[PDB]
Amino acid sequence: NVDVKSRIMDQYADWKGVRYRLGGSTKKGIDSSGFVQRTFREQFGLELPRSTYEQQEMGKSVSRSNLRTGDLVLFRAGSTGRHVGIYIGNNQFVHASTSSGVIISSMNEPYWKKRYNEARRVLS
Repeated sequence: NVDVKSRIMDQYADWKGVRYRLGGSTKKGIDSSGFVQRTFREQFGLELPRSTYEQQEMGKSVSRSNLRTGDLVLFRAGSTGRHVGIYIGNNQFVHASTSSGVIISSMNEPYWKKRYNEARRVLS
């Protein structure tokens, strides 16, 4: 009974442009795993682990061709080499980017295309 796309965009609209901060988890500064953890807690009542390393072990893996809104997409980015976002369809994803804060990006940007690693499904 959940409009998943609407709820993810609700979170994004509440967090748009919040600055990136490695280890942060407030609107004063948040990182990529932090934003994903907070989204799924507040919008879907799910408790993901805190770190990107643990988040890529959650749920089940999905191929890039089978991506669905709400899947986690993972890239080789940021100072830890592990960077996570939330797929929202149309080849787009929301994430706390290291350079620009919470933003929408596209899987088809060369920067992200060449850094894409894998994806996880945590929503039924």
